[PDB]
Amino acid sequence: AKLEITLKRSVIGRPEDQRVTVRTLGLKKTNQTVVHEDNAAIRGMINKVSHLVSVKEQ
RNA sequence: AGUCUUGGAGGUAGAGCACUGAUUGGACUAGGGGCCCCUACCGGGUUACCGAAUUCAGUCAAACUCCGAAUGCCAAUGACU
Repeated sequence: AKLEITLKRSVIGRPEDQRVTVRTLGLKKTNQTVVHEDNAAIRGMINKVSHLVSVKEQ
């Protein structure tokens, strides 16, 4: 069940852990988009950084 | 490296008096210097003090603990980089 994750806010001014999580998710520029397969690990990652991310289930 | 699951040391935020104090509301007031009388007599009790207790709280503890989080630390398995 692929789902799309979009970076909606810049990372400038954020603590290091949130930046590392966002970078590990694959996002590198604002307004980027990427697809991943839905499981508990991805949901936890989204939960950590959710104010900088918009999730949509295609 | 980040995330998920499982395991593990810890005595703080809170709360509480089981322990130590703080103490006071005050008790508990012995028993004495002393007070009524002294003591011309020791003291009967206050003791107007000490302070042995003890009294039931109330709280109180940056150097009190029967109790105790959230997060952070230390290792193990899938994803993800």
